[PDB]
Order: sequence, then structure tokens, then C-alpha cells
Amino acid sequence: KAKYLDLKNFELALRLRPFTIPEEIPYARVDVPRVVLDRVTQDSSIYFWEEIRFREKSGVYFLYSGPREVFDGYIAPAMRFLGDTGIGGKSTWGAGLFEVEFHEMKIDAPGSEYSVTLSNALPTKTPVLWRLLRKGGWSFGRRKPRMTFIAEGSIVKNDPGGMERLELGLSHEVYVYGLTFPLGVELPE
Amino acid sequence: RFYGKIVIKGKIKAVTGLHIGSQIDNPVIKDPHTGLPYIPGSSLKGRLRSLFEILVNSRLGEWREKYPSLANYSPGSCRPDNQENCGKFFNRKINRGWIHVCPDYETALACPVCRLFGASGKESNFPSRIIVRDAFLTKEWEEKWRAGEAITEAKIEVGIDRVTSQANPRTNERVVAGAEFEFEIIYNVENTTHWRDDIKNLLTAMALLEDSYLGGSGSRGYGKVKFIFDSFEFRPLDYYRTGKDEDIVSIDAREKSVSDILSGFDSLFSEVEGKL
Amino acid sequence: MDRRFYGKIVIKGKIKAVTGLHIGSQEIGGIDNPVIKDPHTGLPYIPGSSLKGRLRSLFEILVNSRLGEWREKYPSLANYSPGSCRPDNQENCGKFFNRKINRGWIHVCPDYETALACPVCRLFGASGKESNFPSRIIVRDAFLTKEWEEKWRAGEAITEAKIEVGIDRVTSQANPRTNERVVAGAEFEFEIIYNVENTTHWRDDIKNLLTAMALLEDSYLGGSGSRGYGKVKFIFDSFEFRPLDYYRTGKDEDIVSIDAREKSVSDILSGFDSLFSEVEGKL
Amino acid sequence: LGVMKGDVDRLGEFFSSMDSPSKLATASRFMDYFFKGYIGAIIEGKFGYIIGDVPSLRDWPEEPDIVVVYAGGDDFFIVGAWDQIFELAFRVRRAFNAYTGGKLTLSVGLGYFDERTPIYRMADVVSERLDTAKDEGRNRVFVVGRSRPLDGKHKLSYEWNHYEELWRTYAPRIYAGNGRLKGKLESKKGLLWKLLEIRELYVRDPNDVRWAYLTAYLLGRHGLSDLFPELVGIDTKAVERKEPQPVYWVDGVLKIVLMAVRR
Amino acid sequence: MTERTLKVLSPLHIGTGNELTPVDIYPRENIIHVLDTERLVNDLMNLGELNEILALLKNPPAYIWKGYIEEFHPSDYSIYTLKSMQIKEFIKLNGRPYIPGSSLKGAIRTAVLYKALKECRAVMRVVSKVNDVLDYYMSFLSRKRADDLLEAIVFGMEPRSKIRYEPKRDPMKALIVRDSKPVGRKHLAVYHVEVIIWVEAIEPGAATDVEIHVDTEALRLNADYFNGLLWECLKERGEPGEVFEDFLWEAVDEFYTAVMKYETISQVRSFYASGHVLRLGWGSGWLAMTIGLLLKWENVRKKLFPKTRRLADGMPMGWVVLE
Amino acid sequence: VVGIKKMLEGQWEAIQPYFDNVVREAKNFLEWSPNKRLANAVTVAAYLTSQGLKTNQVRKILDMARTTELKVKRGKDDLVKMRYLLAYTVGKYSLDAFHRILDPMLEVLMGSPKKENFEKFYDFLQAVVAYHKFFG
RNA sequence: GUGGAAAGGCGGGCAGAGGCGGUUU
Ligand SMILES: [Zn+2]
Ligand SMILES: [Zn+2]
Repeated sequence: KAKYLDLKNFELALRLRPFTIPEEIPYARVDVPRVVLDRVTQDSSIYFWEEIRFREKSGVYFLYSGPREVFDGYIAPAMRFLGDTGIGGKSTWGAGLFEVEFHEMKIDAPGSEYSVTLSNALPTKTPVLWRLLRKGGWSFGRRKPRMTFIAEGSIVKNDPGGMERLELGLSHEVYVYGLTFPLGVELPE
Repeated sequence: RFYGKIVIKGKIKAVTGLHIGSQIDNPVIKDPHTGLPYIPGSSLKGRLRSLFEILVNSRLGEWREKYPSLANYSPGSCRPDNQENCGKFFNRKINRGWIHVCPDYETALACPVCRLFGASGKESNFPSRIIVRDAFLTKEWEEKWRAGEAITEAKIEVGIDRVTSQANPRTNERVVAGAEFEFEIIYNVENTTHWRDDIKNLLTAMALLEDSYLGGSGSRGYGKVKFIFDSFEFRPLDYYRTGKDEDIVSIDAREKSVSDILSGFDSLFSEVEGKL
Repeated sequence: MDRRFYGKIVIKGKIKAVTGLHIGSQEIGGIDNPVIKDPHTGLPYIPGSSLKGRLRSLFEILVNSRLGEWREKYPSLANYSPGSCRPDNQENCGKFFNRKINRGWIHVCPDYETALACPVCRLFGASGKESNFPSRIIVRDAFLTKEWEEKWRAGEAITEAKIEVGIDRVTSQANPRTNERVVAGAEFEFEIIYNVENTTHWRDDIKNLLTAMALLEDSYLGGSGSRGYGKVKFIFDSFEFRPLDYYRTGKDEDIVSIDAREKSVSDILSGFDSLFSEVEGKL
Repeated sequence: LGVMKGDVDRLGEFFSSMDSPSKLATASRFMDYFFKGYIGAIIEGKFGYIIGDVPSLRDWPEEPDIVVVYAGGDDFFIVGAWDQIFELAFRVRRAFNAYTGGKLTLSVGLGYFDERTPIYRMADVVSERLDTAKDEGRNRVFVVGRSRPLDGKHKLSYEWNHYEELWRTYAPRIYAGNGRLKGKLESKKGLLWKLLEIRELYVRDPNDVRWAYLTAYLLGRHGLSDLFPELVGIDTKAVERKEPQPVYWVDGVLKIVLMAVRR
Repeated sequence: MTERTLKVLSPLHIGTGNELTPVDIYPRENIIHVLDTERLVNDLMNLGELNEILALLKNPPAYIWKGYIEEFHPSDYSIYTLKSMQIKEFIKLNGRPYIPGSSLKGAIRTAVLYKALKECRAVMRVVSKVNDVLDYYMSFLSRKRADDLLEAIVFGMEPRSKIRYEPKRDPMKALIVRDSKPVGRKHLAVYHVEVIIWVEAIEPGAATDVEIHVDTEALRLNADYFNGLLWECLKERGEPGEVFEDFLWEAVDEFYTAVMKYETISQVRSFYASGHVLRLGWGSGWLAMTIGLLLKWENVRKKLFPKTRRLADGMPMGWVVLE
Repeated sequence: VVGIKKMLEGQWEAIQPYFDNVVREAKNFLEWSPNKRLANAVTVAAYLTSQGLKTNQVRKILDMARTTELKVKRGKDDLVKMRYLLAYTVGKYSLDAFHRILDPMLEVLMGSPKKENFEKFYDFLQAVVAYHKFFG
């Protein structure tokens, strides 16, 4: 029932060698109550709101596997714009704002046919082992339909995923991402 | 459509001891991990919107010409008849209280409150242009917590009977007077025509916040927040693609909320008005 | 219904202790009954709860002494009878002291519409159920002046340890007590901010707030003032009406009442129409 | 609102001991009847001779305001009033101990919430408290929320025999029942919040920075020193085994009494 | 109506929490001078030490604590007399002597409590909510709370014990007194008490204004709430709100003139025969503190006396008269 | 045990006089550790209770440590030492037992860096007064 | 072409009523 592993223990799980789980999770999902006040007769009417709070040095990262010319022109200018607006959520209260840094990480993965996805994928064929993540979304105030994604850590055999285009009746087409991010894995027998 | 982001950075000083509260019997809001208090972005934006809606409620007749969406509103609330938007300014009912929220994109585009703070609406929306970040303690006010000093204190208030002088005590955890936080407001410049009016209106509501209170009891003298502006940077549209420092920086070291509008808006902002 | 803003009247001055005051709270060494202090500077202040709450108290007894006279000026004062709801434990049984807090009864209007007519609850606010009339005044916490902070630097005594004794009458045995007291003469920067919500009856609220101050200069301010620990005095530094435009344009053109070396009784009785004649011109 | 959620621990091991399918038939049917059939009699005040005396805040009513949502073979989700969710947590475990022979135990997570909180969020928090009380020692209850140090020697959740021992020790000194403090300890509502402000000095920094004499000072100026003698002097028995001080475990006994004598 | 100025007819002294050892005091002439240690030590520190504190911590032999500052070279209260002496000091807020208001309020209450027990009656005061009383108090009496029962049946009665004296029932909270103006440096002087101890006091011939005021608005609210035998004796006359002051200054006069006539029972005898008569603290004897003038009594005081009677410089030790 | 002395406290001053004379033999500042500092303070206040000294008589000295404590904490010592001597003058008797612990600490403090050693001195002097009330 | 857009944990509440640092030898 553990959810995450660090780099020392993630490599050992791909080769089906023994490993340990982390003891502390770097965040907590916190229930903060807010209020709505009448302007004249200040009647309080509360509602409950969920937030992820991080530790003093903890945070969030994501990975990128592609050519440097595309990263330098598209993903790197986007993360400086997205540092000042939000990254999903109530961004008018300062939620989702962050400072961006760039590093390089290495994963030692075994060579096989089967591979784990480090992202939601929207698979093009039947996977091998998986967990259904059912989510929709919201696009310029238009509700996106709930699509059956695959979860992070699910196992495919030569499946690229596929990028879905939804008409959605909007000035422009809406593309939902859905692509794999494979690292090789050894399945059991 | 996008042009840049005027960023206001400053220090919020609690001249009198501040209370926000989360529900020592009445604890203030804190971080879940370190245990330090802060000021939420919801409390500061929601107070600046509340102070500025009462400002616009008093001036609906005089601002029809500048803001054409205020011709549809009469001053008052829709509370005396349990009915949605019809003539009164405080038209939207959320749960039990009445708020001005414009019902469309095209109406909120010409409202002084809702072009800045945003509108929910039905069949269309209007997002905010400001981002009011949370205000945590300064780094200087954090080692006092590390040295062992109290950053919150217990204020014990009583309630006296007028005939018998029967006393009825209660306690209120309160952030200690003197403590300094750091705020930030990020204004998204969406329209190159609307931005001078939006910064003046944001600074007006920050000037009403210095004579009113922020959170907590307030009428009993709690809030009393003072604004110190460290700097103003512009971050243009060309900054986001190339990353080089084209940031137009307006300098304010000891300037007040009134001195940034005491003819200073027209003068100091001579370069942001230049590069649009 | 229809909350509007016209500006703020701000009253700045110096509360002076003509006799040494004592507010107090429930350090390791120290007097058994100490005085409230600022947690960051250690200097004894005066809270805004203790100054608003004493003014609201003294103004409520001022209404019950004259319920025949105040009834024609203000509606919803004929909603009750003089006295308290203390015998009949009822939240609204027709007396002026209608709401109990925990065990004691304080005059609080229960509805927004009856609080907009009461002179006590327009100026101070109500909080009924479904009602919540907010206050029109802010009474800040009152810290020491910049002068009397330098006296603590130089080593002059700000507080004092007054010792009192209750004597058993028959056996003449004495039980001693010690109470911390601010040294008489110390001064405190206070601030009172009235929100001009309605230009109809802002003038009645300023006269009702200044009436309660002169009652508080006759009575005490906190902590055993039947023995001398009050005798407090308002000294007015500045008096200032900030118009709505003030917050728009930021210019320091906001109209001012001199109020120099004038008492709380001089502002109402001697020159209320002469001083406030220029506030009325802008409103 | 009090929300309790629990299960039976190491139950999959216990069903794997069975030789015949007639032993699995008996083991899975007596196990199911405690939660299907005999958990309703525990709420109705029955079986109290076997249970004895449990940590209570009031005398047990004839009709408790307890709603059983779900109670499967080894699981049970129950909502209700917080002072009777608390007492039911100990009344069930003490009766579960008698139903088995002491061989199987209970992990219980407890929660205390605002009423107008969504029920997917009440269930989410106590599920995060039931496994917090399960990975540690697995025979341990999670009574109340707790701030702790990060040194790894401090666990948020009380063992079952531990918390009933702290209730026989600490509670009959300061508490009389039914939301009333003990005689001569009335008008000491501010006193018991001071002992939890002293207790938060231990959380910022252990190894006795300031908390040992401040406890002796506040017990000293009020004239009551029979209240909690284990808090004033440092425990050498606590230092030699690297277990927390007796000022650390009194959070779960004070904070339950402070909510019950709120008003 | 306020500004009830007092004149002193005698030496008057308020004890305070301090005494003056002879390290602080050296009379260079007959004028006793009171110096401060902080200006004497630190100015000598520029001329030089632990030898200053070693003579201070000794407290031996005084005369040796004087010549060191006299040669090789302050100001304070300068209270003249006009060694091995211990001057009991008066109360001073900034080195300025004043009369505390809580002392003046207590001298009134012993007179008012006397008149309430003289007019009685008491069975009607205990006729309601009890769950001339001196004759039963001797059997009742057969760092002390002996007035906890007598004043509860006379001032404030609330319902373990039959009467326990809650302060909220007391009609004395409407009478407010305030601290007088500071007397001055010249009217504070040191005197010697001869018991038939050196003390500084206020000689006769001073005038300060104590500001006594009555709050009428509290008695209008508390007409039903007060349970005092004082209250019954003060409402029976009628107009209790306007009759409380009348009762106040007549208990001041009739008590202390009755004490003055019993005290007469040579040069001091001329002082007794020759405004409102009032007698303050530390100078008045146990009888002028006590209803023992009304007080059986010798059997009670033997277990729980007119033996000692102090005097300084031919005059009794407190007589202050108001308007 | 800290609680065990209260059962015995409620000629007995002589048995604790060896504990006070041993603590007065060590006079160097910060010569004991953090746990050893509080263990000395239990022996001091138990010694100061058999021949009992009230906190008031000490209350002027406790004032001068505390007004400096705000002035040390981001805001001299001989002013406290001059008062600690003169208050010990007007004994009558157990003020010398309290002077034999202050004056060795204050002679070292008399010349010392202000920010550290006084803040460590202030923690010991609290526990003397703090623990003195726990026993009486 | 962001499970989004909009929403002040708030209104009202005196740490207060009583008490001769002076008795007594
Ligand atoms: Zn709008
Ligand atoms: Zn009213």
C-alpha cells in the first residue's frame, strides 16, 4: 500500500530485488475552512477547502525526455510564465505559484519488452498490469468529459499512448495529453 | 491576450496584535508543519474586495460614465427579497450572504470590482487579474521563533454584567503586535487600456485597509495593518520568452500606500506607461 | 440593506493616567496581580477591548436613566422596559439588558433593523441571530507615547507595586495584598475611528461617543477604581475627517478640527457646531 | 461529530491457520458475529460486567446517539457524538478482548470534525489515522490529533493498555464527569491550557530546555501540587530507554477533557 | 459634588512596604538627609569596588558609612526630623507623599458598620434566602475571618455556609474615592513615638484635596439586588439613592466623636476638647479599628485590649477633618 | 526525586548545607551542563526552604534581572550586584545563603560577554525561584 | 490550450465586583 519510492528503491523494484518504502511523506493534504461574508450584515457561511502543504525544503518535480531544442523554446519559457500564474487550483489565493530550477536525473532501467509509465497514458491497446485513473477536466470554463486514463506505474508492452483531440465547441481544438513515458521493467512469471 | 505582470512586493506590519482564527480557545491559523502563523491569500483578497465593494456601492451614480456596467445597479442588497440579480448592487447570494458578482463576461469587463477581482457568472466566467499570495513571516521574524520568543500570545477578554458586574472570561490566541509578514500581489496585465485604473483601485482598497482592520475582532482593536513597499517590477511580455532582465523596476523604499497615489502614480510609473 | 461608505472620522490623542491605572491579566517572579503588558516590548498598554467595553457599559446605563427622553429621538427604544432580564431567564422578555453572554446580561439588539435605530447598537454593533449589525467604531489598542518609552530606557519607573490590606474587624488581623499599577502621569496614544455610514445621523453618533467619554472621565478605567485606580483623562491631539476622495487620490487634503487643549466636555458643550461646521460642508 | 474507523489486525494470518474447511467455516462465522450481531449490544450498555470501567465523559445513556454505518467481518465505520464515539472505542475493544482469548486485537482511528464537513473528507482523515495507528505497533488506538517532534522516537498513537492506564492515573484528579471539573479545580479552565503550552516547549526542542520548572511554577502558584507529580521532575526511567517523557503522553488525556469541559 | 479637602490636626503616617536602614541616611546637621545609593556608588566608582559592598553587606558598627562620602569629595527626599534608628517611611509615588484612597475608604467603613449594628431587625434581614447581632456573636465566636460573618449579615449576603459574602451584593461599590494630591516635600517630617520607633509622618498644618464622589446610577439598578442590613436600614428611611450620602457623613461624625468621648475617659487632654471627624490608619488603636466600643467582650477577647496607647510629641497619632 | 523532597520538607537545614556548600564551591560560569544546572537548582531551593526566605524580600533583585532581560534580548550588571548586596544587608537571616550563590555568579558575570552568559544565568535563576514555590 | 472560474473564519463580548501595611505586646 505504499505509493512512492526514491531513486535507490525505484531501481531495485524494476529488477524485482528487495527494497524499502519511505518513512515520511513530504506533504500533507490539509482541510482549511474559508468563509463567505455578507457585505452589509456580515453573516458567516463557511465551506471547506483542500490544499497540499509542503515541508521547508520539499516540493514537486517532473521529468522530460526529449530533444534540447524543443525544451529550450517551449517548455522552458512556459515554466517561467507558469511560475507567476498558477499550476492548477485556486491561483487567485496564491496557490500553484512556484520558482523553477532545472537539473538532470539518471534512472538505471533494465532492458525488456515491458515498461512502466511515469504518466497518464490513454492506452491504444490493452495493457498488462494497470490502475484506472478516471478524470475529466475543465477547459476555458467548458467541462471536459471523464476519460479513462492509466495511472502512474502501470505496465504496457510497446504502447505509445495517444493524444486525444476533443472538439468541445471552443474557438480552437482541445488536445488532452495522454502519452506514455516508458522505463523498462522485469515482470514476474 | 497577455502583456506582462506588474508585481507589488512589500512588508505587512501588525501594529496591533492580529487574529484570523481557524477553530487558548480561539487559535489563529497556522502552518501544519512548522506551526507558524501567516496571513492567507483569501483573507487579504477577500478584505480588499469587501472594502472596495462598499467604496463602489457609494459611487454608483458618479461612475456610470467611466464604468458602463454600473448603470444596471442601484445601491443596496437583494436580501429583503430572496431573489437573485435585480437592480441591487449586492446581487449574488453564495450560501447565506450577498455579494456583488457580475453574471457574464461582457458585464464584468466594465465593472471596477469584477474586472480586477473576477466574476463567476453563468454560461460565462471572468477570472481575476490579481494574485494575492499568502504572507508568511519574514526571515528576520523567524529566528525570534527559533530563539524561543513568543510569536503568538493569549489575550483574555471578559464580559461584565451591567447590573451585577458578573464576569465571564474567554481567551483569544493572537499574533503578537509588531510582527512583520511579507506580502506579494501579482497583477496580470490583460488589457493595455485597463491597467492604470486597476492599480489605482487596488491601491485604494489597500488604503482603506490601513484605517480599517484585517481579520479578527478589530472593533476591539486587533487588525491595524501597515503596508511597506519594497519594490515594483513590471516583467514585460518580452521577459517571458527570452529570460533577460527587461524588468522595469519602480523604486519605493519608504513610500506609503498614499504616497504611491499622492501624484506618484503619474510620475514614478513613467516607464511602464512608455513600454505599455 | 444598503451599506454605504462616506469616510472616516479619526480621533487621535493621549490618554493620561491622572491616578495610576490597573487593567491586569490572570514571568516567574512578579506581583500576584500584575498588569497587562505588550509581549514584545514588556510595556503596559491599554487594550481596545477594555476601552470600548467600558464606553459601551457607561453608555447603556446612560440610556436606562433617560428612557423617557431618548425614546422620542430613536425608534425601537419602546420595545422594552427599564431594567435587566436577570430574574426571568429569557433572551427577549421586554427589558433593556436583553442578551446574556454566559451568565451576565448586556444590552444587545437581536435584529439588524432594530439595531439601526438603537443609539447603543448603531455605534457599537449588535450580532443577533441572522442579524449581525457590524460596529461603526474601531478602538485601537493604546500603547505608550514616544516620550514615555524613553523614560523606560533611562530607568524611570513605569509600573509600581501598590500594597493593600483588608483588616478583619473583630480580631484586627491583617491579610496583605500586592497589585501592580502603572505610575500616575503615564500617557497612552489612543485612536478611535468612526465610520461615516450614513450622512443623516453621523452627527448623533459623534455626540453619543463624546458623551460616553465624559462619563468615563467621571468614573474609572479598569481594575478597582472605587479605591482611586482610575481618574483617567483624554487629551486630544488631532481630530480629522478623511473623505472618500482621500483614499482615491492620496493627497493630504482631508479636513481637520483643531481640538487643541480642549476637553471631552468642550467638544460637545462649548463648540460642537463651530468645530464641525466644516465637516458638514463636504458631506 | 465523532467518526471512528477500525479493523481487526493480522486477520489474514489467522484465517490461514485452518486445516479443514470446517475450521474455516467456524473461524469466519464467529468472527463475523461479533461485528454483525454483538456490536449492537455493546452500544446498548449490555455486557458491562465483563467490560468494567472504561474512559468515559458521562454516564452511558439508554439510547446513545451513535449511528453504525458499516461493520463487516473485521471492519467498522461508526459516526455519532464525539464523547460517545470516544467511549465506544474502548467499550468495543475491551469486549473484543473477551470475545477472543486475547489473541486478536483492534486498531482504531478516532476523529473529531466540524459537522458541515463533507463525508468523503471525514472518511479520508480517519482512514489516514487508522493506518497511522496500524503500521506502528498495530495494537494501538489513535485518540486525538497531536503535534510531535521529528526524532522518530515519538509515535502519535496510544497503545490500548497505555491509554487506559493514563486514564486511571490522570483523569480522576482533575475531572468529575458530565462536563464538570473536579472540586476546588473549578475556575481553572485557563490552568489546563497552560500545561499544554508547557507541553509545546517539548515539541520545539526536547531534552529539557525549559519545561521542567515551569510546570513546578504553575503548580506552585496555585497551591495544587498533587496534580500531576510526574511532570515536574525529569524521569530517569524515561531517559535510560530513550522513551518520551511523561509530559509528552498527557496530551491525549488533557485535550479530551478540555473539549468535554469547554462549556 | 467633589473636592472634599482635608486638614491634618495631628501627626499622620501610612506604613508602606519599606523601612530605611542607616546605610541610606546620614544627618550631617539636625536636618536628616535621605540620599540615593545609585548616585553615591557610581560616582565613587570613577574614584574607586568590592570594598563598598563589603561594608554594605556587613551592616556592622552606621557611623562608618558616612565619613567616606563626607571627605574625598547627594540629594533625595531630605525628610528632616525637626544612631541605630529605623525610619518607617511614608508612601511616595515619585518621592512625593500622598494619601492613598484605599486607606481613606477603609476608615469610613468601620464607622458605617458601627451605625448599622447600632440601629438594630436582623431576623428580617435573614428572613429571606438565609438557608443587635452582637449578643449572638459571642456564642458564634466560641489571618482571621471574624468579620467574614458579621459584615456578611450587614453588607452583602449570598446563599456550604449559610452566608458567604459575595462582593456583588455590596452597597459600598457606589462610593468611589480617589487618591489625594501629593502633599509636598516640606510637610513630611520624621517623629519619635513614645509608647505609654522612629517614623516619618505628616505634621498638622497641611491641606490636600481628596475627591470623594457617589455614584447614584448603581443604586437605581440594584434596588432589588442588594441584601444588606445596611440596605434595609438605609431604604426604610426612604430615598435610599439620595439617602446613602446623608447616612455616609453622619456615620463619620457620630462614630469618631463617640470614640473621642470614650478616649477622654493634661496637654493631650486639651487636644481632645479643642467639619467631619475622621481617623486614619496606623495611628488609630484597635478600638478605633473595631466595634469593640460597642462590645461577653472580655470573655471573647481573652480567647481571641485597652493596654497599649501610642503617642508622638504630645499628640495622638491621627485626626483628619474633611468638609 | 524532585517530588520526594516535598514529603521530607513538610536541624534539617544542616543536612542540605553540604549540598549548598558544594554548589558554592563551584563558581565558574557554565561549569555545569543543562541537566546538571537544574539539578543544582533543586538543591538550592530545598536549602532555601528549611531556613525559609520569602520571594518578596528578593523581589527587587528579581526585577533588575528581568528589566535587563528585555534589554539584553535585542535592546549594567553592577547595578544588579549593588542591589543584591544592599538587599542582603537588612536581613534581621537566610539572605547570606542566597548571597553566597549570586555573588560568585555575578563576579564572573561582572566581566563577561553580555549576550550569552546572562541568558544562561537567567535560566538558572528562574529555576531557583520557580522550584522554591513548588516546595513552598 | 490547467477538476476550473467566483467566495474576509466572521459579527457582538470592561479581567471585573469586595479589602484602612497595622495590629500587639
Ligand atoms: Zn462587478
Ligand atoms: Zn441598541
